[PDB]
Amino acid sequence: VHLTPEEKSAVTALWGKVNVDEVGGEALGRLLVVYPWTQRFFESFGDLSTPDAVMGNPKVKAHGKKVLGAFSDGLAHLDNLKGTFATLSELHCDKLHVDPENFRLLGNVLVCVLAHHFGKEFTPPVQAAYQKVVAGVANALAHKYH
Amino acid sequence: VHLTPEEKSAVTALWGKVNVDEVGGEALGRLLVVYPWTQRFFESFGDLSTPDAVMGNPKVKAHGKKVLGAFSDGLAHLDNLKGTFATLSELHCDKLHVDPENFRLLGNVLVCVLAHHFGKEFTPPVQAAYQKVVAGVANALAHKYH
Amino acid sequence: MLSPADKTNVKAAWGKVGAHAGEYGAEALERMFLSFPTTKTYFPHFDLSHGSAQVKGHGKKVADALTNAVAHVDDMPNALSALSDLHAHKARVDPVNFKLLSHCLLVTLAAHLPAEFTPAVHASLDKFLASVSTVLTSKYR
Amino acid sequence: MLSPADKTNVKAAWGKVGAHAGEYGAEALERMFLSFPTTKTYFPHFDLSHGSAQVKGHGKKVADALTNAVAHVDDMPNALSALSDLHAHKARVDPVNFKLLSHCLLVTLAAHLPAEFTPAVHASLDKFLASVSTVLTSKYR
Ligand code: HEM
Ligand code: HEM
Ligand code: HEM
Ligand code: HEM
Repeated sequence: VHLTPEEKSAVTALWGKVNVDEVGGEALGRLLVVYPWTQRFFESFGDLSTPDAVMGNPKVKAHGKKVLGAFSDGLAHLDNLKGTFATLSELHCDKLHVDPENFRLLGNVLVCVLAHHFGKEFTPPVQAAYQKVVAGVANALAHKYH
Repeated sequence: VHLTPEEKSAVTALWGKVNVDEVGGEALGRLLVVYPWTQRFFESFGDLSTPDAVMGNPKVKAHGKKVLGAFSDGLAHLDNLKGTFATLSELHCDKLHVDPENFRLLGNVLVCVLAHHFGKEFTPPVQAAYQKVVAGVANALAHKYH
Repeated sequence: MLSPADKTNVKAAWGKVGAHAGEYGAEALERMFLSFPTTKTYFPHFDLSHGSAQVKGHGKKVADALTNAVAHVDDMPNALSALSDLHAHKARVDPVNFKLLSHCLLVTLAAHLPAEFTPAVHASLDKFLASVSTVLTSKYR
Repeated sequence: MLSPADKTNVKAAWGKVGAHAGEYGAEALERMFLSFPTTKTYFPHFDLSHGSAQVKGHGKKVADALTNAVAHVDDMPNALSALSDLHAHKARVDPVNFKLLSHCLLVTLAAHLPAEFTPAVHASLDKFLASVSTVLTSKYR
């Protein structure tokens, strides 16, 4: 991205230990809870009335896994997040009407979840590298907005 | 920047009408007045206690001219802002310790100044081109921070 | 918080806006759409074409609300309660967008009120738009 | 505005921090300096190297103030008056930076209080830091 070989390794290696299923469901649920206004795009999901109700909602969990999935696949194209998310970028703009700021909120939520999960392992230098990736991904996703 | 040719012409046409000496002083003065926190960098400039003190301070006026001078040069190398601004970026970071957010504030202030001065000539779309430009300069100026 | 000075400044500049508030509201919207295109994601249901009646209609609504905040400068939280509720519960506009509108509102005024748009008035107006924004976003979570 | 649940959530979470608050203060700063290198512009006079006593000491200071704020969750404006002064008139840190330190503080708590960092607590702490930020930047202009 602007990732140092060292920073590249750090990202790469931690990720390999990530359960996308769980992390994706948690990142997305936390987002809906911490920043309630993001719920505006998930009306059809159901009961998001409570933390408990969000975290439990399977429509939420499954959406989380799909999001982290695509995110996960993007880490394989760290040299071209732009080309990797071009179509996803147009979709979010043109079909979903998702404000790119949301990409930023999730990124940050994602980082809190990783810290939550890896405690010790998620060091300042490892956070720094992840911060550059979430920023990078959000930028790529926002790229085709017009 | 992501400036269409017609955006680049519009930037250039208007900029031809600007009195960099005057706009420089106005933009810098207004910045110290609207966001008083920005005054932290100019305690050697003297009296900045009131709007009149700021707007009329010979030091603020002179500095503003210097800043817009550097900016005008930037407008002739719109293709290589990072290049153009590299030594300045290094200076602001390493010597001056100026938080890059200052560069975005100034960009916004400058856009209001252009609006102020050109009235109706500062059309919605001319503003959109200048927005792209001030953002590019701000980014260029922050590129060497570390 | 707004000082007595600020209040005088705002009533004065807004006073001049007068019967043009509507048109200025509309213009501010258009400038925002062109400069910060991401803001369009909130108006998927609008004709955002140049001279859209929708935009025109929307501009008046925003202007009327601002006019209402000036009229109740000593009780904005209450004068704007309803709109605070709407934005928090239905529209759910992300906070950062408020600063984009504010900015475009400042540009429009500057472009229309050269004589009143002094440094001091500029500052007062900025603090004002920030306050309105804070209110509209106060019930978000 | 912090709800009763929020205040509770916060007091619980911070309760657990205990004797480690200073350490967490320090770690958050360290994470901030590395993740958002622009924040270093306000500490030219510090040794920003890992485990620097200046950073350590500053970490303590920040933690203690946070503590004081939890204790006066009800009277923040008043409990942090002096601090709002200092930041507004002396330090003059740009407001964008408060969000960066806040985030780094969450990350730190997450990493150290796994069991206690539930979604509901995560939400409360965020709102809390937002409130603290608001207070610390309220006298800027
Ligand atoms: C890491 C950033 C993100 C990635 C990689 C991503 C990716 C995806 C993918 C792969 C889909 C599947 C839909 C399809 O392919 O037809 C999707 C749908 C969607 N995303 Fe995003 N997304 C991201 C962030 C967000 C955020 C933050 C929000 C809102 C808070 C959001 C809102 C939506 C919505 C509303 C849909 C449609 C789901 C449906 O059809 O029910 N996305 N996204
Ligand atoms: C458009 C963005 C800017 C440009 C092109 C610019 C350009 C310049 C130039 C050419 C100099 C003199 C260099 C030298 O001394 O060798 C300078 C100095 C300086 N600039 Fe920037 N500047 C910009 C924005 C800012 C902002 C927004 C601030 C603070 C809020 C700032 C703070 C300073 C300070 C404190 C100095 C040194 C003054 C002194 O001589 O004591 N600059 N700038
Ligand atoms: C201080 C600034 C703002 C003011 C005074 C304001 C005021 C209003 C008012 C008066 C309405 C109409 C409510 C009604 O139907 O009675 C409205 C609706 C709306 N606003 Fe806000 N607003 C502001 C900021 C924003 C921002 C920044 C955005 C997004 C970029 C936004 C998005 C919307 C949307 C999408 C609607 C609904 C429009 C419709 O479907 O008719 N607002 N606002
Ligand atoms: C979470 C919100 C914050 C709190 C509670 C806080 C609290 C404090 C405290 C307790 C002090 C020391 C006062 C003393 O020495 O008596 C301080 C000083 C300082 N703070 Fe803030 N702070 C916060 C956010 C920030 C941020 C985000 C920055 C910059 C990125 C910052 C920059 C500074 C600086 C530069 C000093 C002076 C350090 C020195 O010279 O020793 N603060 N702050």
